[PDB]
Amino acid sequence: TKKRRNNGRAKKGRGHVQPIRCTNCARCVPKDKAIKKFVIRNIVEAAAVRDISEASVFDAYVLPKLYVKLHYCVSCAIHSKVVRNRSREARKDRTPPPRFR
Amino acid sequence: GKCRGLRTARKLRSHRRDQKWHDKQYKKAHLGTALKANPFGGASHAKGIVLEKVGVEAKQPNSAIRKCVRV
Amino acid sequence: SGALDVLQMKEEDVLKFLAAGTHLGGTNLDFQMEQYIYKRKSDGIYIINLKRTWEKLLLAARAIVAIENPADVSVISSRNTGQRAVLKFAAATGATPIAGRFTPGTFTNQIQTAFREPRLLVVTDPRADHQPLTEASYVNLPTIALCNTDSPLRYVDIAIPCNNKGAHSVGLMWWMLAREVLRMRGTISREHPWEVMPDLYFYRDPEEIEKEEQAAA
Amino acid sequence: MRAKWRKKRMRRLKRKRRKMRQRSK
Amino acid sequence: KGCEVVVSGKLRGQRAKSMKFVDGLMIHSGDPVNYYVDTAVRHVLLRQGVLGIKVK
Amino acid sequence: KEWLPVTKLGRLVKDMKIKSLEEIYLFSLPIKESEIIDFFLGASLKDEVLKIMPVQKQTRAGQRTRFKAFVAIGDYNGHVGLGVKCSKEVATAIRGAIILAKLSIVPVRRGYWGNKIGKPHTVPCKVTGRCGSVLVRLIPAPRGTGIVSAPVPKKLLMMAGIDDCYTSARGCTATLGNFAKATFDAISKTYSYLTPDLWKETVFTKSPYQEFTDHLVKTHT
Amino acid sequence: GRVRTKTVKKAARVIIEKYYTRLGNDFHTNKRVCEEIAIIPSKKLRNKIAGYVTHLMKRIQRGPVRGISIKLQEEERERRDNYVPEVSALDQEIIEVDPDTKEMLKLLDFGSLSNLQVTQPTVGMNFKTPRG
Amino acid sequence: VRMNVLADALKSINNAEKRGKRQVLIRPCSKVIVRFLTVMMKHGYIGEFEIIDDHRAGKIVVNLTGRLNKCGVISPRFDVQLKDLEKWQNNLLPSRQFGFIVLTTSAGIMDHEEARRKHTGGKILGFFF
Amino acid sequence: MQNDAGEFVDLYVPRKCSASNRIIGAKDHASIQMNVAEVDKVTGRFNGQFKTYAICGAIRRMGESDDSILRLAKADGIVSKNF
RNA sequence: CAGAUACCGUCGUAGUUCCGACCAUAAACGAUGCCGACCGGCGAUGCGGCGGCGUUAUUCCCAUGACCCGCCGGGCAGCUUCCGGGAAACCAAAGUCUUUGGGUUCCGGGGGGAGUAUGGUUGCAAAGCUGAAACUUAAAGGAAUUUGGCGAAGGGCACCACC
RNA sequence: AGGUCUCGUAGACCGUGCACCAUGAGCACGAAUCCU
Repeated sequence: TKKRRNNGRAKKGRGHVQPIRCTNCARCVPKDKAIKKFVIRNIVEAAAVRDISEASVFDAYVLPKLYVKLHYCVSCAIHSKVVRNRSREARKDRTPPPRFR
Repeated sequence: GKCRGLRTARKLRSHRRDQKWHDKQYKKAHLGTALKANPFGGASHAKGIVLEKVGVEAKQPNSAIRKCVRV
Repeated sequence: SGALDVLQMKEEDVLKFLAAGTHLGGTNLDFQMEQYIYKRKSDGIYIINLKRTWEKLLLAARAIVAIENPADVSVISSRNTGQRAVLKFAAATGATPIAGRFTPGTFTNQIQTAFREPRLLVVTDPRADHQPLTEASYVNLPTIALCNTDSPLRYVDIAIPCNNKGAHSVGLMWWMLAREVLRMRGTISREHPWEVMPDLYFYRDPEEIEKEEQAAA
Repeated sequence: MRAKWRKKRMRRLKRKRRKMRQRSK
Repeated sequence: KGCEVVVSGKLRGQRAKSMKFVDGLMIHSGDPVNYYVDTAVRHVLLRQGVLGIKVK
Repeated sequence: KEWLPVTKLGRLVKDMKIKSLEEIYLFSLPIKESEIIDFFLGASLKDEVLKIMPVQKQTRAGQRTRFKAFVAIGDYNGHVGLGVKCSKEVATAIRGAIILAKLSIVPVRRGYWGNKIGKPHTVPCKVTGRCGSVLVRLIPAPRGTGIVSAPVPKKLLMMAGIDDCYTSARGCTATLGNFAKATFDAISKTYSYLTPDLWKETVFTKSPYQEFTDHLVKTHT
Repeated sequence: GRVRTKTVKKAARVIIEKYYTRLGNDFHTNKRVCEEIAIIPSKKLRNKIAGYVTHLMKRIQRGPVRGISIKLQEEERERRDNYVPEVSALDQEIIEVDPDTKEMLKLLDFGSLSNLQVTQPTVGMNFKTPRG
Repeated sequence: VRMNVLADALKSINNAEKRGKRQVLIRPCSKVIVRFLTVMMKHGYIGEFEIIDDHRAGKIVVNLTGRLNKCGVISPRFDVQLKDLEKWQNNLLPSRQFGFIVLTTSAGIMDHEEARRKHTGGKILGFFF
Repeated sequence: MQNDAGEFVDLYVPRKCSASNRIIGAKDHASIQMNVAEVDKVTGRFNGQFKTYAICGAIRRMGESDDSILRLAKADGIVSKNF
């Protein structure tokens, strides 16, 4: 039977999209189908930032950040605990999980 | 039907004839192969000489054998 | 409903409308509310026509006074805006009140202790009180609702266009509904002001209750 | 058996019977 | 206050079965099962076998 | 064995203020006490069991079987009904189906085939009822034709008082419940159809809840 | 764990509702009260009911409870729902109003009232949150 | 494209009848539509309608009443004789007490009863009951 | 409804909806019958007259019943024509 | 690893790239032919046009760009719905269907044998199109509910489990 | 002139796949209404 209103992707009037490669894997997944995650992180964690700041030449120095985009295949994303299955009536929820912390 | 014009009768007759040939009981009932492969030759009864007797077995639901002859 | 000359909206009622904030409504507009809107303005506020509100209020008052058993009108409010207002309305006109937590099964389940079988139904909001609206469908029972510019109209019969969000406007509608029903019934004279105070129907937060208790005696 | 490999084995049987037919002329 | 009747045996067939008729109130556990319910077990000798009676 | 009405309609019927269920059907009021109809229609209300169909639910310790009962109710000169009830036992399911069938009966109307002489005998027009995949059509017939149907809609039409009908069914008619509910919905549609026999402007008479409210406020709180 | 069951809670709730004046914060005093005003077959049930009565008394002393319908914790709700002020908060000597509302009242039944003053309309026509 | 204007008109009329509207806007008119609506007026199924005269093709606004069950059009125009009308009566009408068949005779567009009265037959147009 | 002799054979005549002219069924519990009170022409008090309207369940569940009651009150003269 | 001419790792030939000439095959899927008409609401989006308070390309005016509030037409789509339909999943079309007829093209009659034999035809080849019969079988399937078991996920428990 | 600006401090989102893991003999199953 048909499971979703769409087909697990974001293609409506195209028919073909360019494929991308997974990051945890090497599967050729289409670009609008793959679960994308733009993650931003600092170079240091919250424990080592004091150790970096106490051993710095420049006082009041801003620590740089690391920018990377991740492309995941479906099995790779569900096996890395990025997205999981949910209820039939809860599958139509479009909003992301809340950004409380 | 699909053709609903006032002058659409040849197309309806040809389509009905094609879909009638594209069937099962009309297909066995109108070729000569299904009656030629019939050993009775389009007959209700037939005669013949018995050669031997064979005990043919039943299917998987039930356990018995069936007494039979070859004609 | 307002066709006579004695049934006209007087001088003080327009002042109560302008002081209670009745004439202005919400941001969205329901397509059943195209005729009860004067126009739109800046910052996305629709203007409710006060004369059509008066006509619908007189129509609802006529429908209430038309039956002769005052206990057969059931009035439900489950939001905190109209808790005490429907209680004062039921004390004034003799109706039967429900104030919060309308149990699903009063009008339909016949073996319950709260099995109610009235003839006319008044509710203060069509959207938040969706439970009495669908329950009123299983019996031959009309419904009068205090409807906003964005409240959906389903299973309603007399829609009074008002601002059902502020407590002042809601208390003003319940007070004038009781006033008009008592005027049609003959208990209240039509020319002498029976006006006690309109604030007996008004809901307030409890912080204002200790504020008034501290500021008063 | 899935239909893909049964079609592949069927095509191999087509090739064998075609070779035998064309070499038995 | 309430009762249940259990009849077990070869009830209309070769394989035995049991029918239970529970309605009312019936406690099962603790000290008050001793002096609130009354339990009797009897055996019926019919032409096909033995039928038991459990009444409480 | 006594009547204690929990509704004001049942109390009003018990107090001999409502002459018949004609005005109850006219004002479209729901009937929730099944013995109001048993008071109005007494010994002239026959019934018989259509089919007892067992249903089972799979659990950890085998199957829990349950019996569902179908019964037809109605007088042979008018109203007819149908009720479905499932329980653990057969007799409990049958009596619950009898109560649920007598609780919900509908009036049928009868017409003529051509000339309007004598009493009406057949279905006045072509009505259709559908539930599931089953379609049931009721076609008027001349006098003395009889019911040309399957046995279950034939017995439903005889218990509804219709003497003549032509029928034509489509779908999986092997399921008795869907077939019976389909012909019940077909025969219940005889009053929802608008005919030119009634186009005059109706007058809305007063409801019993308005007419007898002074009696009701004294007989009950 | 020590969680009271529904029988203890219902018995303590109807004890608080029905006999309220002859109670207190002492466990032994309302223990003897619950001994005499009711019939409890055992003693552990009596002690648990008396303890929940003491806890409910300590809870009533701070405020109302939505399971209990005693006399003393209401009627100040009744006085609070029936106190009537002096100033109406609707009979104002001046009332601000919108220009289109002024034009609407112009068309309705009036030409001019000596109560209203008109405010300027907003120069910015932004009212919706940025959602996209 | 638009090939049967009368079928479209009765389809719009039936759709707005099932919806519950009181006025129906038919965009293309014809003389056949005028005669059909005149027959439906004279047998009392529709109300008082209009012809919106512009210079290309007029529009028709029909005042509706709740007396109409269905309006249908038989396509194409089958020729029917007087002995073949009863076949259409049994397989097209819901009953014999009411229901009418509009057919195009040489004496004008009329119903089946007037066609039997004037002793003539013609081509099929539609039905209403 | 009648026969050749002249008597009526239908056991009851059902109501029709005043807003859509559809027959209200026997089991249609969503249908209503609202009574509207008529007022005295001088004093402005209820005298004992009623104005009755029947709306079927389809119009009521469609959400277009309040304007139907308003139109019926306008055509009866309850709600004033200028509105 | 029992076996591993498989998963895994290191190399690696045709191929992957371009030109010139071939085949016409995909879950080529919206698994849903094309044209035309009608039947609810709402918020956005891409294009073109129209109207209107205000801000900006620094302070005045006009037009153009950029914002804001709306209307119109075409298009990819979304939310809700006792319109209506359906076996249901679901669909504003898969609706206007026993109250059955707007016009028109292709195509299917239980499951296998079988896209198989043969004949014709196209191609250098691989293969593409057309396409049976004998025989055999009482089921093969579609939607949905309950249990059950997942080297499925999320919460808790047990010294007949562990540390 | 005062010399610790004001109100509480989720301030854990360290991370990635995860060795080998096959098979199961069938006989043992019956579908229901009402009182004298």
